[PDB]
Amino acid sequence: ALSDADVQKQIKHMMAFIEQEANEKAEEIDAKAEEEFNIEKGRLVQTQRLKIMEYY
Amino acid sequence: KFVNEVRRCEEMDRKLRFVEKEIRKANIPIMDTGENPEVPFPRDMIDLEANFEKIENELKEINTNQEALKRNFLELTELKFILRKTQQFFDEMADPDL
Amino acid sequence: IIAAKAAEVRANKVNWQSYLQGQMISAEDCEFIQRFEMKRCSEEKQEMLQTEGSQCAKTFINLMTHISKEQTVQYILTMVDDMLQENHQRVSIFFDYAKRSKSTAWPYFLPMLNRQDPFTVHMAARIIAKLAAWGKELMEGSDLNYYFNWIKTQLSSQSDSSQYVQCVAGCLQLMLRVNEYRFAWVEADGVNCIMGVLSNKCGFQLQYQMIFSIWLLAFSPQMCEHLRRYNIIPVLSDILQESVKEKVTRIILAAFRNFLEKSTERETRQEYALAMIQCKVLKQLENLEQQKYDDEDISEDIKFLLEKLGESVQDLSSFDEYSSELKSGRLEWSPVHKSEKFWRENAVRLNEKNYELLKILTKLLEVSDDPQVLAVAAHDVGEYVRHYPRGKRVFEQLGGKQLVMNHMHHEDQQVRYNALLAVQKLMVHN
Amino acid sequence: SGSTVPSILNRMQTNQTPPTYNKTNKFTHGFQNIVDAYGIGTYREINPA
Ligand SMILES: CCCCCCCCCCCCCCCCCC(=O)OC[C@H](COP(=O)([O-])OCC[N+](C)(C)C)OC(=O)CCCCCCCCCCCCCCCCC
Ligand SMILES: CCCCCCCCCCCCCCCCCCCC(=O)O[C@H](COC(=O)CCCCCCCCCCCCCC)COP(=O)(O)OCCN
Repeated sequence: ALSDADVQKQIKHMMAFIEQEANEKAEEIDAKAEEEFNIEKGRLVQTQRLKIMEYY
Repeated sequence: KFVNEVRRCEEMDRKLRFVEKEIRKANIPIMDTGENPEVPFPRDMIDLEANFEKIENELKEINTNQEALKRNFLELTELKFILRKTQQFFDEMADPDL
Repeated sequence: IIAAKAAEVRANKVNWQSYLQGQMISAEDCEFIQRFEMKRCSEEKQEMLQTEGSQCAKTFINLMTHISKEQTVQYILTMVDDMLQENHQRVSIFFDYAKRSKSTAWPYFLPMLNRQDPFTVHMAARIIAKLAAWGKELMEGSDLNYYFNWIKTQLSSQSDSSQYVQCVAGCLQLMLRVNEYRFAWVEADGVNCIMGVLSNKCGFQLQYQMIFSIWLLAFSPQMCEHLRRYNIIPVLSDILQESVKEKVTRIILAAFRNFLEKSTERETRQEYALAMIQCKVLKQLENLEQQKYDDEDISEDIKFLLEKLGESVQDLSSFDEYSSELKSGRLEWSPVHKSEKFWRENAVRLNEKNYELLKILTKLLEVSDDPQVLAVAAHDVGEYVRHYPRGKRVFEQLGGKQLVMNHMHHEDQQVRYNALLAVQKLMVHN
Repeated sequence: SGSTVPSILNRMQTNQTPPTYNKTNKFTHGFQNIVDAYGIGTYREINPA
């Protein structure tokens, strides 16, 4: 049926799909941010570890 | 938005026109099956472009090489005839070797 | 189907007083469950969780284990998932409950994964994965191995099966987001399982989840170096060419960027670049760049991949590569064999070592019986002749003309085409 | 295409002028072109074909 109910259901499916796309983009960017944070933290902690090890 | 795609499609059509024109120039005929396959929605355009680029570049290189080699063959056959007739002329009495 | 199952479970509320009447559940657990169900507001739920952090998890575990009915298990799993989604930090309550119990929260649900309800099993797996990701407990040991094996079994199960696989893939991505779980999965046979899942040609969602998992695993340089045995790049490029989903394309491009940037050694980077070039990812990347997208991430990834591929192509086109390939008999249509700039600007070098390169080429053209090797040698000879006319006399003296003419009528059409091209190039000019 | 989401069609009451479509046949194509030469008939008016 091509009634208003069917049109609303199709529009709702489209809304759900766009929400899924946004959610997946957010998940990907969040993982990228977490890895970037981890690598930057490791770099800085290694740089300070150099000085600490040298002194001790 | 899709003007890039349409431009590339037009270029492909030009390639096909050129190959078809060479086909007509040659005696070879053009088949007719009747099938009407649909354009491949996925990026089969890359494969089609590679195929047509080969079928055009190979034909152009073939034509250029054929022209150049025909010219060379004709020049060399003229040289051969000249040599043969000069040998014929130098045949009154060739007592000296050189 | 996961969302529909969750909605149905939430809508279908089953009274927890039956367990209390039957003595299959603790009275305190039933009271806590009833209070939590009555308190749906955020403030009330947070206060109840703070008051009975251990009580909530204890009651949930007791009810789920004792009650064989799937309705109560589904309701409890849906409530836990809703709490986690509303506040992912709520996992601290479960962690504190496990600490009070003096046992890892994994065992309390590890047998639960074998429960009859696939929806219940998936919900429990998602809860465990979220708890591991958000907490300070790096799951390991026999329990972690069994959980990974259960995830692998779910993956091998592959649509309701497709939706279950997607849920398992989400849990796998959540787990792999951590550094230690990455090495755990790498040590396990998960890479081969994911490659097989991709080869199975699953649905769009499954493909996206697998690509995301590969991209996450590629973050750690050790995993990237180790995974080279599976040779993912070919299947990944095939999937990228076949499919058109923007999410899939972005995930694949990001995976390529991670592989080309996080490689431990320049040797591994060159190997990956050569694999991509042989798979012909350069043309696909160029087409994608010609195409226009919205997110700057896709454009940046495409630009970086193109730059790396071009640099690797130039490195391969370095004349030393051609010399080494000729020495080792590596005539396999490498990028140098067709690099226009390489032949144009290095044809003179072919005369080096008293025409040693030309002698090697002639010997290969004479002795080699491999059609690919013969075709490569013929194409190289033709390129040398075309790029340096002065070498025509050298080739004629070496006799390469006779060998090329003989190979022109060779059995293999692949060799014959290259031989014809080389002969035409040689005979182009007197 | 393999896309999970289905494409959706929708009607909508309009003001723009609809075109003239005559469901031409092989036998009626000549006569329909003949009568169309002097101007395509308006939307849903007596067709002289
Ligand atoms: C042995 C001889 C026996 C006698 C045979 C000949 C009898 C003499 C009278 C014949 C007149 C032919 C013209 C009418 C046929 C065309 C009408 C039709 O159906 O087509 C629609 C035509 C042509 O078809 P069309 O290409 O428009 O088809 C439609 C295609 N789409 C939808 C894609 C656009 O359409 C029109 O333009 C309509 C106006 C037609 C008006 C006719 C003008 C006169 C034409 C003179 C023809 C040449 C003179 C004769 C020369 C003979 C020597 C070779
Ligand atoms: C010599 C003295 C008499 C002169 C006066 C009478 C002249 C009558 C002229 C009409 C007769 C010819 C009709 C065309 C014949 C060819 C058929 C073409 C294809 C066809 O079947 O056409 C259909 C239309 O109906 C038709 O084809 C119509 C067929 C039935 C028409 C009945 C009316 C005939 C005239 C009155 C009765 C006879 C009086 C004289 C005794 C639809 O096309 P399709 O489905 O095949 O298309 C296929 C792709 N779309």
